[PDB]
Amino acid sequence: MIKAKTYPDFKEFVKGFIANVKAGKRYDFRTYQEAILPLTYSSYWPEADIAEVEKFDYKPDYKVPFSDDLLYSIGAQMRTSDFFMDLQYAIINGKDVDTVYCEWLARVKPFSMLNAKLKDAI
Amino acid sequence: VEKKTVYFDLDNPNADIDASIEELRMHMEDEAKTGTVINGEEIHVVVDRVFFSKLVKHPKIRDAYLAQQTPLAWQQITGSLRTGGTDGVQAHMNTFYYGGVKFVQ
Amino acid sequence: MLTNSEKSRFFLADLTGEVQSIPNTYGYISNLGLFRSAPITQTTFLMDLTDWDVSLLDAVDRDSRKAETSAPERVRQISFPMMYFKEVESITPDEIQGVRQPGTANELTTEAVVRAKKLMKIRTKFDITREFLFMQALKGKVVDARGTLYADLYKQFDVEKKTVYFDLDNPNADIDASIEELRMHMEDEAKTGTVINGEEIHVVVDRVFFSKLVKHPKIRDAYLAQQTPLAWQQITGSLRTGGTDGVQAHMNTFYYGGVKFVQYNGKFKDKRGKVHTLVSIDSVAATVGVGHAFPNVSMLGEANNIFEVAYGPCPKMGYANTLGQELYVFEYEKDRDEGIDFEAHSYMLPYCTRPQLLVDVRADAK
Amino acid sequence: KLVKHPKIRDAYLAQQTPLAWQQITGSLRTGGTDGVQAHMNTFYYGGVKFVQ
Amino acid sequence: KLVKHPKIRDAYLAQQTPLAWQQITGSLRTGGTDGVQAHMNTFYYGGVKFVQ
Amino acid sequence: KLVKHPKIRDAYLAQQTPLAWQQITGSLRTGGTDGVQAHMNTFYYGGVKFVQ
Amino acid sequence: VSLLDAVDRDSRKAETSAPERVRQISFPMMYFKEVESITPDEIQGVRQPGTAN
Repeated sequence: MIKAKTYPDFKEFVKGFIANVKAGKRYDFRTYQEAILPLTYSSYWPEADIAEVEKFDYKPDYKVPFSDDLLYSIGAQMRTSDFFMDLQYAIINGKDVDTVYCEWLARVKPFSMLNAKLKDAI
Repeated sequence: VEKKTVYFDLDNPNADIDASIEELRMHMEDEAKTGTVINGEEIHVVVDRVFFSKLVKHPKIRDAYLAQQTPLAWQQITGSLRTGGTDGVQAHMNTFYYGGVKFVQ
Repeated sequence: MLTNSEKSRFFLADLTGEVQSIPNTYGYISNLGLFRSAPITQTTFLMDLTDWDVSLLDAVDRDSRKAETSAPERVRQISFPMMYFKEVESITPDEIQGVRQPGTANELTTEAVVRAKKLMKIRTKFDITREFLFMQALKGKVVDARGTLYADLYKQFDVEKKTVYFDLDNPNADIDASIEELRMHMEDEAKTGTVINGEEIHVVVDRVFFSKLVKHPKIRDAYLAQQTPLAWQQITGSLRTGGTDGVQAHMNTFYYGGVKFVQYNGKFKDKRGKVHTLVSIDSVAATVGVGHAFPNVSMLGEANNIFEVAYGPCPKMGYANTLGQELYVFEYEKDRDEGIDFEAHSYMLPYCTRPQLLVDVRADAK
Repeated sequence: KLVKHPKIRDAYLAQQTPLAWQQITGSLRTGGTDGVQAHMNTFYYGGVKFVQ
Repeated sequence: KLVKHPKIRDAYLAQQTPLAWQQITGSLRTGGTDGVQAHMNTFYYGGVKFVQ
Repeated sequence: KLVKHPKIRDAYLAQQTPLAWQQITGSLRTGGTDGVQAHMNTFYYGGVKFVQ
Repeated sequence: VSLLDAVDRDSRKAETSAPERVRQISFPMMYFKEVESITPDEIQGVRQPGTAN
């Protein structure tokens, strides 16, 4: 369980999320996204506690990742919860993350232009 | 003299467009050597179709305008960008505003 | 108009004129009008300083009938030297004997054109020097470009200097704390005896400091989350909305916390070849952001002006005790019609009466 | 398919305008008469007008 | 320390009124003179006003 | 606990009506009087009125 | 141009500035031409495209 306000920055929050996901843990909060995401990418993350999930019966219909070295085509817009679902699904499939492009992004919810750079694990 | 090329790197989401625009303005204002006050924002910018498409899609540019509740922001995203002057064929030309610079395709 | 061809004297080609390159001049501070003109008739001047202080009062027993007393005030006096500048130039017939004018085909140079050009160059040089001296005075120490020390205000008046660190590199650093520190310093260290508003100050910074301040996540998100014209203009508009320096028509400006930040790019070259950036701080790597802060004229009014410039008289005859002028220009004729020689003189010293109000700003942290 | 696309939906979702409110939460039946239907579906985007 | 707290920063950032804009990005020096400075820092939250 | 729950807080924070601003950053002591204090805390949500 | 250095009042020193520089260049030009002609046989009994007779 990710406790509330455990990180001061989204940059560290994503690192914690990836590290947890690589340990076999699974998360899913599409149904109550509004109550988890703080206002901006510089506030304290997460706004509220996030609990693990037992199963991960999820599979995007559209192709994921967009390419070998990029999760989404540059400039793609997606629902914020869907980004975390898709990155988790990609990681489950042996991919590894280099960096998350969030430097200049302004708005966090309900839609965001987040993206990730992928590589091959060992 | 040596020609100058300005790289925007529109395929990198972390790229800083403002830095490139400021570099362009500084070049214009400093390399004139005309001995008079020069305004660096009075410059034409003609770009290709691919350049226009790449510029419009950049996360920084798109998000900054999508966060604004102003008539200009709505027109440039959910509206039509063909507000420029008449071409030899087209009745209007694509125009995009950002950082005070007007881009024409 | 026609001239000889490139590779033949018997064929002609057309000349279309000339294009000139003129060096940049900035003169930003000189136009603010901060420094008043205070001509004098002597080579030195004096000032008087008066100080007194009060402290709390201690209770005494009623029957003892003892009391307390206050110490007297302290009076002190000081003095100042002044800086002298001079340069020479001459015109001789060999400069106009058969010398073609650059922009024409067969028109010869004349004395008038050379006269005008040389006088304009002299005036440009003096303006550049005046701007450099004003900036040096604002820094708190008046030193010639050669490096000689003429005035040290922090020692002339027994007081220290303050530096404010912003720590813009740290994502979590707060800027309002540093801004408040600056405001309190300016409000408390004046000791003018009257109500003071520290919100009235200039803050001039360099390129790196401005970029770091503008691109900090905390400022950017805060201005991005607001729906107001100021937020729209700064985030996605053009920040070049300030006044005009000597080169560009608008200076980068930024608003935050009620403070106005300005970017100044002024720089000059010494005749030794080195470059003297105006906004830099001594002995600090140029990679670090740096700025200077000083009060406005309205922060105290003309009744208590803080910045002044003094002008002395010329050493030549007929100006023994005159009031003094910004610039003198003289001309004399050489022997037996050999040519002309010019001279330009200046004698001035800019200073500050309350140097403790000058604060330096840095982007690093310590 | 066109209406559901993330980009089309997102562009109008954050816009405060009567058109945005109507197209996202309101009814898209604002066209003419085809002879069988009182009103016809329509949509505005990029200056183009799509009709069903 | 009071102004840095997330619960205040984010709440006022979410709010969009002249007070909210002034307190987050404007100048908080709105109080009367204290005999030395023309104004005193003031902050409003809940029903209480804080003075430095 | 009620005034702090993430869902209630976010729902009221996303609004822009004067009521939303008052309940999140203003003082909730707008209720009637009891024997010890002039105003009691009050909160509005879902059409129901809570008083402490 | 360049900055000045301080000179003491009672010694009467001075300073001087360097002269300027000049240079020259040249340019060639481009020429264009085309030809056409009209002959009676081009008009003899040719129906106008948009009409019948």
